[PDB]
Amino acid sequence: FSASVWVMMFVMLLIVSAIAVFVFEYFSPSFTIGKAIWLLWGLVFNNSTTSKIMVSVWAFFAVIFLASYTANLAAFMIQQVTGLSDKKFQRPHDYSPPFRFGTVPNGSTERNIRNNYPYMHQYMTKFNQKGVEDALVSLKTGKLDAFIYDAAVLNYKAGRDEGCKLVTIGSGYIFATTGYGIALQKGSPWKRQIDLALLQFVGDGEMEELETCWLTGICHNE
Amino acid sequence: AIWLLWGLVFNNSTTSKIMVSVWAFFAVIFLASYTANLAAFM
Amino acid sequence: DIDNMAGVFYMLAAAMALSLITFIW
Amino acid sequence: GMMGELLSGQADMIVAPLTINNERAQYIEFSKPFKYQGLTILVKKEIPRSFMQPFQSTLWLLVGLSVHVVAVMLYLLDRFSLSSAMWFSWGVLLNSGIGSFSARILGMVWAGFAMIIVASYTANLAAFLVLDRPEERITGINDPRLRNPSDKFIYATVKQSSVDIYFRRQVC
Amino acid sequence: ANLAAFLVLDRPEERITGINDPRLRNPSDKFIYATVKQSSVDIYFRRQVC
Amino acid sequence: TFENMAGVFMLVAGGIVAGIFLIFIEIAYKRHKDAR
Ligand SMILES: Nc1c2ccccc2[nH+]c2ccccc12
Ligand SMILES: *[C@@H]1O[C@H](CO)[C@@H](O)[C@H](O)[C@H]1NC(C)=O
Repeated sequence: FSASVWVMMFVMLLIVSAIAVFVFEYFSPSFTIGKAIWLLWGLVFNNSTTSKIMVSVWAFFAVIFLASYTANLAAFMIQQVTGLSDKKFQRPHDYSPPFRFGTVPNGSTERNIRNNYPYMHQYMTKFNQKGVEDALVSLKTGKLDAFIYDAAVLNYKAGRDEGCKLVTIGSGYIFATTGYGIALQKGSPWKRQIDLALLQFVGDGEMEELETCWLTGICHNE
Repeated sequence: AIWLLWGLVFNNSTTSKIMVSVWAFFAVIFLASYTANLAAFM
Repeated sequence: DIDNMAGVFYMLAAAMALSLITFIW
Repeated sequence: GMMGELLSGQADMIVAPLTINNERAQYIEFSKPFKYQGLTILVKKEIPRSFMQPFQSTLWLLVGLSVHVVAVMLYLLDRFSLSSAMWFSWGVLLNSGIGSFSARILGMVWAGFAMIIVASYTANLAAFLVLDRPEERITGINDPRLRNPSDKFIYATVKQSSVDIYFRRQVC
Repeated sequence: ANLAAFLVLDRPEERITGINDPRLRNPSDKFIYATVKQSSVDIYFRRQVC
Repeated sequence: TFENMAGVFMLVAGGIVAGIFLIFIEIAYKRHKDAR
């Protein structure tokens, strides 16, 4: 809140204080040097005849400004890796605690990530698991730092995780925003019907209830 | 005594000094709580 | 607000009653 | 349009943002989508400008007359049993600290009045700042403000694109 | 500011909003809740696709 | 910040200047009348 407007408010306070001390000095007809600053701070602060009226009205303005500042603060107080492009995955040896991640041998994620950064696949080959439940247990017990798998199942587990201690990194940062689809047969005469049925279902909207009563991410905070 | 008692409670109004100061701090806390309660109510 | 007007006028009656009391005493 | 140009042989491949639709797929087969993205509502963002002086003026006039009348009447009462009076009143308004029985009750009632008016002013400022004009103008297809086709709020699709098909393919 | 924030953000009485509330979805042992008997609540639960 | 603060700040500054300018001559004339 005090990034850019702070300089403006500070310079405005400085110039108005200079004007006030100058006019107080000009109001000589106790000591101007030793009372003007004290009165100027006292009127601004909560608990600290030409000059009297202006001092009083400026004190009222300062009270209004303090109230506005408190209201603004009240309104304001209402309210780690970021993808594979971080050096944490590529350079795990630069940190004293070694990085450990889970994968699935003879699966799809490892075969997708072996093409890009083969050293990542070579490092991941040492740390292998055999189920999502093992990854969940390791994360609960702290035996594993992070786990990489399909986005949908990971999001579902994070939503249904006990205590909401397992979360992803933001949203929309999926490296490969692929899908599932339906596995047809080469030359099978179903590409003229299945796609049309899926498009009709999407257009008419018959998936909202399914995604609400089958995904139901519990861990939601605002 | 009455003037000091009202002054410590109000915002801008050695045995006795310490108790007066701590009671003034308590009054400030009470005023802050009252303002917060009014803000929650409104 | 109408409620604020009533709240601020409530203490006026007490103030004027105290003024009358201290005037008659 | 472009779909008819493609069907007429004037085109062979379309590389452009084209929403996948059942009617389009019934005549032109599509490929795997680049990414998934729906349609939202665009509304111009305005910054409110409303500052508490224009909120009320009658209250200011009432308090301005009340301070003077209570000051003069209490000074008359004290004299019984001006510039100095108004200076003292302004000083007490600035700071309650000063810098027979009538003085005590006067101070108590004036401090209470100052406290209640400043509390009301702060509460009004906070309420009007936290309840200002909101940028929330729509939340989706089920938003009631979108439902009413009132002439005050005019909104429509640009052309006959997939938004038109989605609107036509709704039961209600 | 801390007092105001902790007073306006205290413990809320809102514990559920309906059948679609996520807190109702999870059958966690921490929050135990069930119907009294085999009344129409049981039939409604049995007559749900999900 | 926005106009909500800048406008009221400018109005307060202008009122301060006008009040000082008026009160200076007002007090001068009052003192001259008192001591003639
Ligand atoms: N749905 C909401 C509320 C419902 C009842 C009371 C307060 C609320 N505050 C909110 C603040 C931000 C977003 C939604 C909010
Ligand atoms: C691939 O490795 C996994 C280890 O998780 C094992 O369960 C599976 O049987 C293996 N498949 C083959 C074909 O060796």
